Amino acid sequence: VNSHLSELDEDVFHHFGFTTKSFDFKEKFGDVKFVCVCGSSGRIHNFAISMAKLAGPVENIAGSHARFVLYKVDHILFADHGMGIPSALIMLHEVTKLLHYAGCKDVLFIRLGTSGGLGVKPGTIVLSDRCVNTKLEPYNELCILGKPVRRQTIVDLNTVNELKKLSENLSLECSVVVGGTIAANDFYEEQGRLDGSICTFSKEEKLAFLQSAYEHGIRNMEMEGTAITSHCYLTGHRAILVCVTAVNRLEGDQITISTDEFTLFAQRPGQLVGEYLKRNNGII
Amino acid sequence: IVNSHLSELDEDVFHHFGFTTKSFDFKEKFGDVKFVCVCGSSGRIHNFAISMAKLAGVENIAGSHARFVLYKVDHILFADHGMGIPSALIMLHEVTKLLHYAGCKDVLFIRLGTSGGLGVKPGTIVLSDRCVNTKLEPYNELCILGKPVRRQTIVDLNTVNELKKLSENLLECSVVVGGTIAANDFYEEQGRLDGSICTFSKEEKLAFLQSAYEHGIRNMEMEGTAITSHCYLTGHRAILVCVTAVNRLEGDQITISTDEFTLFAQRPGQLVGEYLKRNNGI
Ligand SMILES: Cc1c[nH]c(=O)[nH]c1=O
Ligand SMILES: Cc1c[nH]c(=O)[nH]c1=O
Repeated sequence: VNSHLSELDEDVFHHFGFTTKSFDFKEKFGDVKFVCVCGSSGRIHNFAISMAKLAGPVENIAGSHARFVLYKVDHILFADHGMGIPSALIMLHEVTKLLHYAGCKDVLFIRLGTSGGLGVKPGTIVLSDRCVNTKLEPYNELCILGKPVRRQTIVDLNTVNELKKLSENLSLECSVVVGGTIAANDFYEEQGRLDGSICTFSKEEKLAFLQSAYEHGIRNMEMEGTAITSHCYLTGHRAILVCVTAVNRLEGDQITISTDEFTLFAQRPGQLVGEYLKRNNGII
Repeated sequence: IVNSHLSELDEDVFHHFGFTTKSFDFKEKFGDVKFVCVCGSSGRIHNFAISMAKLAGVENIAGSHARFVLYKVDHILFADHGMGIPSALIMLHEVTKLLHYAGCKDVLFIRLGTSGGLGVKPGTIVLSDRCVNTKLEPYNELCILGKPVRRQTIVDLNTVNELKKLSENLLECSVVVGGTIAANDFYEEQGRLDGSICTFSKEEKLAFLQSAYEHGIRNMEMEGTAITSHCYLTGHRAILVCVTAVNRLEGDQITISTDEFTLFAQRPGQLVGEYLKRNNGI
């Protein structure tokens, strides 16, 4: 626990647009044991109402001019985190502080994102069994006061296993695969795309990178994994990634699937996790 | 200077903007663009476009379910970039590809963001004369194909000088020209003690922020090094015009009200808007 939080009479959650004085956190959020997050505010809101209908209109808890949205259904908190580790870390710091003030222990963070697939069919759900950087290292890197810091990523494998076994008892119109996940600090160059505004490498060099990743167990590629699975473990919580793929990066770079098909693909992680939450006291 | 792989594509999908090269006639529709104004909020960047439009003589060009928004007022483009370098780089890659397809050359990018101030009053407009990382290095760091890559940051100092002179002829707040730190986190990397995790003392914190100030740093945000390194590499120009919402030499919390934050956040727009008016922006 950060000692300095006690010094504050009031703690302002700038990006969520509320403070500790806005409501009683223990009474408001104390029952929360699941936190579901994704890059889109619209999609996470769409997953939220889905859970609410299963449980029994979901209203935004966050402020009007806030950067992020915040929803609650029974023991589940819903929030968006934008794109990239820095933005995710903003969400992570303020949500985990929220859990602290609320008296929430051993909460499971679940990221429901989209990703580029490696050697898998588009629309495939990938359960990360590890989150690594572009060098396939199981760490998130930070620079604190100008000093280099590394924090190892820890995926909740027991929950991953339960999710995999659940998918076998379900009839989802897609595959559920357990495999590693690369987090990158860019959508184009760092992910080895050839169709960025800048490209300093060849197709051959690209495939050598992606193929090597695939043969190392990597099945998808996104932009927040290493932050989430490092931060939560360090704050006494658990984290998993449940991401659908929108393209097979071993074949292409472009997102060629239609807007409708993408929406349907993006809704697939919610199908699995939503059933998981229903069966694991996420909702009543 | 030009990524050759682009020509190999029959159609280019701007995934995060929700359109393609077959959506419009890029040379015809955007060929005139000489300005691109960006910030982290879609709501704010739209309002600034609305303010520019009324000043000129706004509808979203981006897709309905797209990550970013896109507006165009005369020779100016408007788009959001979310928060942080990776999010900015997504905006930067797809916008600069748009410009490439449109035949736009030597475009000035203008980031109108918010920031934490150093040694300056809250509400101060800081004109970046340099953008550096947390180690005060004028570079953006990337890991491309698992390999370390460094790209130097270059601010359009000529435009910066002109902006300062313009502000002197307009401005209740101060307009300061100083260095700007880009950080990959709002809390720990920015030396805040009020994050969920804190591994340093205030003595080490003060030493860090004070040693930044005396090095000419006046504010701190999260996208600078990305923008001022990417645009130069793509043959374009970039500046940062960011308001401060707190004096980090005094505290970490954003204690000002939402209304006051909104007023502060609209201040860069006020200065930039006039500049654009007097430099054939509208
Ligand atoms: C489809 C996709 C989503 N997010 C990523 O980071 N990469 C991708 O390829
Ligand atoms: C107010 C503020 C905005 N953006 C930042 O990156 N830091 C800050 O302190």
